[PDB]
Amino acid sequence: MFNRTTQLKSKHPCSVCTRRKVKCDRMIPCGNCRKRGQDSECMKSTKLITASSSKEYLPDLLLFWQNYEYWITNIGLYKTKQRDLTRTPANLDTDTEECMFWMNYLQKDQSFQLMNFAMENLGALYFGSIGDISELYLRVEQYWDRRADKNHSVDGKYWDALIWSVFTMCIYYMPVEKLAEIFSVYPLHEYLGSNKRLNWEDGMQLVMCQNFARCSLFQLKQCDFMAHPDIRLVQAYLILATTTFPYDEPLLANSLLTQCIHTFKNFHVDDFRPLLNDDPVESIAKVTLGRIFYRLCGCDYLQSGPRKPIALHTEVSSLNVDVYREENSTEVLYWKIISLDRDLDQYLNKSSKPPLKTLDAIRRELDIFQYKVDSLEEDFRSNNSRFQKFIALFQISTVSWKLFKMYLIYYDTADSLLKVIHYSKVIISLIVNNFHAKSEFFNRHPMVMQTITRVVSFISFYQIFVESAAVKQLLVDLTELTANLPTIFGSKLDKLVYLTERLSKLKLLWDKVQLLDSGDSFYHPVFKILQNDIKIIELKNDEMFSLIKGLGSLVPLNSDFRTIVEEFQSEYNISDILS
Amino acid sequence: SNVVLVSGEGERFTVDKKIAERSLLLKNYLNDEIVMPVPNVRSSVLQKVIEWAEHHRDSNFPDEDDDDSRKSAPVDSWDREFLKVDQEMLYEIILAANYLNIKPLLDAGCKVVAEMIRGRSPEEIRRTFNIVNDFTPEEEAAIRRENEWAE
Amino acid sequence: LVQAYLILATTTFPYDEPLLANSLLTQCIHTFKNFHVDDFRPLLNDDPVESIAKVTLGRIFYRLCGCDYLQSGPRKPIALHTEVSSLLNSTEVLYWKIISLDRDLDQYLNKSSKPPLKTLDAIRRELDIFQYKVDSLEEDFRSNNSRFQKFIALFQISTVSWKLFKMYLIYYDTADSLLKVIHYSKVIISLIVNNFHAKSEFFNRHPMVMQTITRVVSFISFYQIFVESAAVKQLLVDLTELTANLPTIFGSKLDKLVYLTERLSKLKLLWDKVQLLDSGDSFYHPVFKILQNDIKIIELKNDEMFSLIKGLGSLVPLNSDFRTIVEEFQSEYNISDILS
Amino acid sequence: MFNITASSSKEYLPDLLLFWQNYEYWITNIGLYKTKQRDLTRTPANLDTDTEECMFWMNYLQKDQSFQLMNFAMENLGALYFGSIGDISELYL
Amino acid sequence: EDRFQELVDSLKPRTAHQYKTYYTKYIQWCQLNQIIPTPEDNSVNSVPYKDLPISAELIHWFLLDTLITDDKPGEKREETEDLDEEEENSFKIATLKKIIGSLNFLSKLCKVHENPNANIDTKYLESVTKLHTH
Amino acid sequence: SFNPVRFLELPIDIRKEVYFHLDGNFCGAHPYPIDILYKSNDVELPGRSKRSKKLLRYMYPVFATYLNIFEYSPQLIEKWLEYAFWLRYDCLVLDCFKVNHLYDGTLIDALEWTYLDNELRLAYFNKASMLEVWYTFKEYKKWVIDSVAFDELDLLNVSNIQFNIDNLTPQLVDKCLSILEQKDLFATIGEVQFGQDNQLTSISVIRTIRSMESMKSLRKITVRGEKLYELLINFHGFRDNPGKTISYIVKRRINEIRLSRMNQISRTGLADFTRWDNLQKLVLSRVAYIDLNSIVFPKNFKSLTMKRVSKIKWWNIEENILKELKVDKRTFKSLYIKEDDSKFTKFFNLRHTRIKELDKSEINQITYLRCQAIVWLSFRTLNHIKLQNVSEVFNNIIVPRALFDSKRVEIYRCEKISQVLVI
Ligand SMILES: [Zn+2]
Ligand SMILES: [Zn+2]
Repeated sequence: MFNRTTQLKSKHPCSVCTRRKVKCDRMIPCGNCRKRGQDSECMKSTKLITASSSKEYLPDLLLFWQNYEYWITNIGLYKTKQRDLTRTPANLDTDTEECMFWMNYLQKDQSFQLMNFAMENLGALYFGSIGDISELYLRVEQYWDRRADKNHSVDGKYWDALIWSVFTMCIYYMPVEKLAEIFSVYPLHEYLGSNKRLNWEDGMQLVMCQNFARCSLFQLKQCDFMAHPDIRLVQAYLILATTTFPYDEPLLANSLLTQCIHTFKNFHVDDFRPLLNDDPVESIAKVTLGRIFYRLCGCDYLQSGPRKPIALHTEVSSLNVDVYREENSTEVLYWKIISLDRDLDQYLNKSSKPPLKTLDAIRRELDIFQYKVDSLEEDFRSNNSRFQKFIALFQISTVSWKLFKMYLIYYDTADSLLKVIHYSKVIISLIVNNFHAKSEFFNRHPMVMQTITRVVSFISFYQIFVESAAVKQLLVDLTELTANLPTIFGSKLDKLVYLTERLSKLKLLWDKVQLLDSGDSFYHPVFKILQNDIKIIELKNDEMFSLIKGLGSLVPLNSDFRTIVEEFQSEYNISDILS
Repeated sequence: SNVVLVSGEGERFTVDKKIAERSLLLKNYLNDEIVMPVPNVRSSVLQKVIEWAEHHRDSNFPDEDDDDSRKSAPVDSWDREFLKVDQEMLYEIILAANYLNIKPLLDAGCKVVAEMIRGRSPEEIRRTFNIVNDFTPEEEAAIRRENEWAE
Repeated sequence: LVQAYLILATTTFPYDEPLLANSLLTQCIHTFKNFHVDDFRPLLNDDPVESIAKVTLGRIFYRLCGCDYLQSGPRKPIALHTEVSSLLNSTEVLYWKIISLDRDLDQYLNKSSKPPLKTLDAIRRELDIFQYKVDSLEEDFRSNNSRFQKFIALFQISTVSWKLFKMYLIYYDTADSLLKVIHYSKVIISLIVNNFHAKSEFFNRHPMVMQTITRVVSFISFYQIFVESAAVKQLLVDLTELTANLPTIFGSKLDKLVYLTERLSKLKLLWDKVQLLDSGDSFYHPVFKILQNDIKIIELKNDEMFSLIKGLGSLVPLNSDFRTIVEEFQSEYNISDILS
Repeated sequence: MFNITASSSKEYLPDLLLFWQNYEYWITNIGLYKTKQRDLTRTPANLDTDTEECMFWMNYLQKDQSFQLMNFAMENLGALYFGSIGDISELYL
Repeated sequence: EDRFQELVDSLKPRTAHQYKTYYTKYIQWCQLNQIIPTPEDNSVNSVPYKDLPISAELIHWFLLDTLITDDKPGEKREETEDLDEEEENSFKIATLKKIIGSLNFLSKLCKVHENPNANIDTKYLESVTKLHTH
Repeated sequence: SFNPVRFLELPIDIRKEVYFHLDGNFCGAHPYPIDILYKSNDVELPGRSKRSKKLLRYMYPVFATYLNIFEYSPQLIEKWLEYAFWLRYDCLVLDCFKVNHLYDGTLIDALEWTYLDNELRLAYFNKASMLEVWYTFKEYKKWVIDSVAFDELDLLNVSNIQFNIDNLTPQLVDKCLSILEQKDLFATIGEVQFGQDNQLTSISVIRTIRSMESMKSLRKITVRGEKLYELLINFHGFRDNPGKTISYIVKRRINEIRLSRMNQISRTGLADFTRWDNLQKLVLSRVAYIDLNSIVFPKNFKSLTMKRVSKIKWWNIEENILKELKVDKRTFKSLYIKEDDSKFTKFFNLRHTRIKELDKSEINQITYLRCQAIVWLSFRTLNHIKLQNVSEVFNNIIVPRALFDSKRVEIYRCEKISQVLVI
């Protein structure tokens, strides 16, 4: 997080470093000649002494932000689950008496009102996975007819698990006012045993959503789905991935996603264009499978990390790939806007700069998908068209923010900080616009949690080192927005507020300790704390310790700034975002 | 039917909506009068950009992906008489078209600088030799010794 | 999970529940690659617990790639053995060398591109090298572990030798290749029949002796249909008696192998009693059409499109004396009786 | 398998052994061992069966029998578990 | 103006400027021999395409007086070696073919500008090319 | 005057877009582009100096080969020779090469090996085939390549230089390939061109092919003739010839093939690309007539761009669609065609063509996927199309919906082309 890296680099290496035959930190004057106090003996080519009145640590600190974003706000906040296996309980006598309450708790008319809510509002989510939901009302009828039976077939229990995943998606995206009209809270409190004054907005809707997701997984376990691979497993997981299920159970969602890759690739259908020698039922089956494929590639990229090694997305949207530009733009528009995001977020952990031709190509596809989302139908008698508009517009605003962030970090082009501020205000103005009635639940999609995490973390990081006014007002606005996010995110929202508070206290630490110049590099406790957060969470993401604990009774045996670093890490620990 | 382009100095410029959709950044901003900040562009430069969009309301420009239709496109007579301005204010018009994502103004305003880089005298290419350094003084002496025989 | 599955994969669990075993193997690939350990050589800077742990993952990774190859098919799409480069304690790496050589051989089954003679000769030189390495393994008649170890190594190298000279016989019809096939089939017999005489009959329960005897008795039946020979006939009688004498712990798969050998024996009678015809370029015979349809039916059974249509919901699937002989044989000896 | 009147030539044999290279795969590799034809509408599904089955088969095996099994594995099956678990003396604990 | 696009695109730019060099030699020869009148004195000398005299005998007489009347009384004596003189008249026949092609292109360029005095009669120049080739 | 420093202080996107529209023209001593010299009545002719007599005696025999082309109007040359001292050292020019190489050779096109002034130095030619900038490879690596490759090792490699025979004499081809052999510069070049200004090949072509196996960085091969296209890159039926062919090991290496200026590529019955089994793009630059039914199109090819053509047939998809839904052509033109231009059709204008589309009420969502499978049976996994300047398509143009969206087909110069239907 520290080198010299000043403005107005020199073209050739300086005369002193060629006199000495060493490497040249090719600045003006140098990091290697400023280290020895040879400032005036290196400037004398032209103009001279130029004014380096900027803050020189900032380029190689933004190149550090490209790694800090990946290891904190992507992996350590959402995709890290610290588990000790000696303390975690393990029995199937728990879920057979827990999930039985949640399956007997949902009544019939309550479930049909959930399905009506999905049919009227959530059409942008299931139609990629399951298709039209009027086919699924018959499956809810068959579930309530087969409810009192004793011998259930596997084919029936797959539809049961699919509609319980749909019910989970309904409970997650339902507003509290519509939820209170359907469900009573008091038998649920009599079962769970908690405080009576704990209504749905206070955090019980998330509990009921997580337990309905656990009931969908319990009915998948009653299918014995590993012995019977079927596309309804993939559909149920694509419904469950529309919630905060992949962030509540980030290691269970990776194994289910690996089973969905194994289930999908079992069909051995790589081309989804219907051929001429096909059954007309087989053609519609391959069209539905092609929609499920790109929905699965989206949900497959959104869980990428070290705890998910088996990937599915093997196609590139710019410039050995298999499966792209053969498919019609109806729901690959959700993938083509994420495959355009994968091209940007692959350079986070990667230690190389993206070429500017790639960034210009991505900017051109941004303009094309802007016109393509402006070229959509506006069904004013349908509420799911506005939610599809919000999804496909919030994704292109997110990829626009990330594109101009990487322009700001890697190359520092024309007004790219102002473009970061502009698209951050566009993200705010898309989320604040949903604070009106009839669309308050649009802000519950997990992409707004991911995007607000990235944006408020970068603005809180940039406010530490660059004192500005537009950035400060933007940070006030995102702090208000993070305070006004929906409470169904819960623990991840509290951890995001904690991370923003930690970066603000780190800003207060930055304006206290004087920066230690060292010629070619700088030194500050803020830099060391930021270096150490990545090392801590990379240590938490190292499965060698769980490996040593698994292989038997093997036990793993392993200045002035140090006091400030240790007191800040003991006061504001980075391990408080893992739980 | 009207939007407001707030400049960096704080002036409000009420522009017609169809005319101001020449800017790709504003036409995408309208998916949310409707005001929007343009933080780096002065009032005079933004006024020039708005007058340029007022003339080219009905004009037809290349498809922003063309090989020769974009490079070999000549400037308009209004575009050449329009950009007989100060040099730094010309670059600030280019910066305004780069921020507002107006590709034809970033085309016609940027072929003028290309016509000024070429078409200049070899005497003041000889004069502006190492105004930015780009060469060691040993190499500068070797270059000036290499073509000393002419003059 | 990976260790318990590698213990279960030494039984007929991957053949009793083949779609469950492929899902467990996919979870084992997910669990193993979660550790992100590529190289298994001990580094000098590591904790000496961690180096022994990486050696443990090396010897687990080689066994996992062995089972990963042994469950390769259409119902197992996610692979691990493809990430190990081919060759073209120290007795655990020998098993993976022989299994990787078998992987180099049997990749030419499904593809149509015939192997070069350079490839088969390089596999032959490596086969002689690992044959010397297996013959150099010491063994104690008291220590039954070492006897079963040498039986596994020698049976695997005899299986790879038999498959190599079978590919010599098939792809090139090299002289003195049928004698090598008969010789290594007799070597496989003399390895299996030896276990009945030495009170070590549980050596013949390993899942490699069901696969190898399946391939051998199927090829000798297929070759006795078309190319008559006395040594091949005596070898087929020995294979039939040995298949009758395989242990009952294989269960239904042994009965299905006896059924397949009986079907290929009854198909020899149909090749005898029906004269081969020709149209000037191709040779029409009912035996050929029955052998076409035996692949067509099982490729239809391994087609997950109809299960996809049943899974999507309201989409429902709707569907001379030559042909008479073919349909009567397929109504009498159906190929769908090797299924369960 | 092959590539009107009658004949007795041997053109079918090089085109038929190449057909054996496909038949060996699609019968003896896949269709005999790796193909399990299933019907999901006919297959039962509950956790009211495999719980009591596992309870019986774990309560059936006793303590003295299990160490005799482990001694059999230590004495006779050393070529199998060593790639998976290494030493089985560690597993007595 | 309809034929201008496939007249520019029919040549490489290098070939187009080589041909323009060769017919500029031709038009300079026509002005220094008073075939076409000069427009003025000490100004931009320029001839229209509409009245540029092009014929078989004019092209061949240009070819004579410039290319194959290689007298050069100050530098005639550099044709003693057979290798150098072979290279020199191979250069002569290559420039002969290229100047005939350039003046064919000029005669094709004058027809779109409505020049009635531009007819090549190309079998004559092909006979000249075959003569020097022989 | 113009200020160099103020231009190099403003950021690199604006400098890119300046050096984008500055095509390759760094000098003010440029020839007139060849459209004004022909769309003019007058013919500009030459007709004394004191300093240029020193320049045309000493500087000019160094640049005799590449600049004897401009002997018409020698005012263009005596103006050129003051640029010839100082333009290659200019900060604007070197900044143009810096921002070109920083964008992987996109801005100014195709630096070129040559052999002038006894050095084997690089050269840059503009669109009028005039040199403007000549650098030796030590000087080109020193102050433009190393000046932007500060420490990142993915930008020290310079693999985008064309070789371009027909620029220069076959003796100079031999000498250039020999000096290029004695250095380690075959990985330096990026593509090769071909000339030839009855299967006979020239001497400079054989010299180029016999050292083409040693490239190991060669892509983007291109030819310019027709009687040479039919020999060295077309399949032409022959499949086993050791000598004079283009050495199949280097057929696998190339990315794309440009076909510069011809009459037909299928002069025989089939313009077959059965070999070159690893190419992605194929650009038809000024070929007069091509038939898409006469190109055999390898297993993995993606882009077929084609500019400045005079006649196109098409992939005759209309002949195969009308057999599928089983109607007449006159009933198809007036019954099934919808001509929808909702919002994304109107994005890229195409004000002269009329973009059309099949119905939804007359096709019941089966035999729409079959009507689309006809189109994908004809294209065979290509994506990029890019029709520039064209005229007179014989069959009507048929594009799929999956490829018409996201601007993956792109008709640019629309005057005589019309009525593209999208199915
Ligand atoms: Zn230095
Ligand atoms: Zn220095």
